[PDB]
Amino acid sequence: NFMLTQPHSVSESPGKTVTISCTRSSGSIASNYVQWYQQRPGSSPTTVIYEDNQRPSGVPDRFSGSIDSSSNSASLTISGLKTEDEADYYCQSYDSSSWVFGGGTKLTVLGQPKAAPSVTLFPPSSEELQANKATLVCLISDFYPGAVTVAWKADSSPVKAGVETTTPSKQSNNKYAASSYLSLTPEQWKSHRSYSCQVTHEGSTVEKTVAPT
Amino acid sequence: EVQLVQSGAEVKKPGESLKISCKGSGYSFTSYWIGWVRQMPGKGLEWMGIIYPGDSDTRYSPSFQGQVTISADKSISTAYLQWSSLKASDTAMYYCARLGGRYYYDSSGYYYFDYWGQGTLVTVSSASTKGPSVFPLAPSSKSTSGGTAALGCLVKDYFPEPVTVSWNSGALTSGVHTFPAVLQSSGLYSLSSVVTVPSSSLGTQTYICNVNHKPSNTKVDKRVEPKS
Amino acid sequence: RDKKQKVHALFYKA
Repeated sequence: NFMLTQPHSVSESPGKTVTISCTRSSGSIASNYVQWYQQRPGSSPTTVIYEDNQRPSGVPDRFSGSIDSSSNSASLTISGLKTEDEADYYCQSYDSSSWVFGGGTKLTVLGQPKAAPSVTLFPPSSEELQANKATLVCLISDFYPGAVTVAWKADSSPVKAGVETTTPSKQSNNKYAASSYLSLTPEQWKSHRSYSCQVTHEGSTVEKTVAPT
Repeated sequence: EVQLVQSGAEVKKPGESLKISCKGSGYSFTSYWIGWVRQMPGKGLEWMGIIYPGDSDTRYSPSFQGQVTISADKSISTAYLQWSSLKASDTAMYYCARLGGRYYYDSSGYYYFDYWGQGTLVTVSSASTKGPSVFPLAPSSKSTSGGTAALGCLVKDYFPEPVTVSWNSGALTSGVHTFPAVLQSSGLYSLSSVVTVPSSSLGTQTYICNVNHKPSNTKVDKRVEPKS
Repeated sequence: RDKKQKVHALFYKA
């Protein structure tokens, strides 16, 4: 019956008072109780707010929650953002007493200056080609914060088919890396003048270029 | 010491049946609802259904109704999630949780998930256990001296995760990143390991990646050499 | 009130 919509990402530095909205598409948000869950990377989720505004015992005092009937939305507010607060957050409510979840929000605690990604792009090896395969291998490292968008070009035409991309993972220096693969047949690989891996990070692109010649 | 403890990771093929468990300890199992939540990889939480172990009263999300069975064995303080015929689409992490709070038909009452199991990873794929091949990701032999070169290994077609990669049997560690694996449509994985080194030494230094895939007892060493 | 009434109807067991 209804979708619950959250912002895909929200990002602020520590100390800030930060809010995540959760908008109900049909029916008053005030009709059913709203819960919020926190899920840290690679951990099980926990409940940080229940019944619109109730805070479980162990949850830190900085967590609160409210309803805004004029925006038909519920809100999770963190008063004094801390690094351990970095997580995905999910709102949820009830339809036919079936539980509806929000899409989730990625909350980044900006704990260090912005760093543009290093890009490295490998063409298919002659040995892989001999195996009748061709893979373009694009490696992305040393970026902060940990979100990039990857686009692939054949000459200047875009390509979406045969692209697999990993989600960023933390490195030893607390910055991020990711990778992206473009799978081609050897015929496709030699049928273009060049190929490009383009990584957009915080609005700016870093690219490498590779050519069969 | 309330504990919800879920059963181990599972690797399965399409068509197989599977029953995972969620055991509660440190409290009265029949006095609290147990919920089940699915999280597909890289995606958000979905509600599957819920069960009260006292009377096996069971409610399902419409999306999951008839796709999966939720049951409970009060004598064993265990709840279950069950499939008769898995799909590769059923690859997800599964969480159970206890609906805690105060169970009074009262202004004073309330209900929320207050304890979670650690999750059970269900991976459904047509792939059997398989060792990887290893291909070179090589730097040019022309790259400007006083500069750097990136070189690596492409570890292809292995199952299941994980694999370990190292360089020069441990003697090379600076600027080595081994990336997460990618799933391919045939249900097999591949990953890359890369290291950055100063260009000027490419013509003397030997670079070897060491790849280990325990499930298939595969250990291979691959030399990466500059091209021309 | 009504929102609490609803969760009771969903979740209550003696």
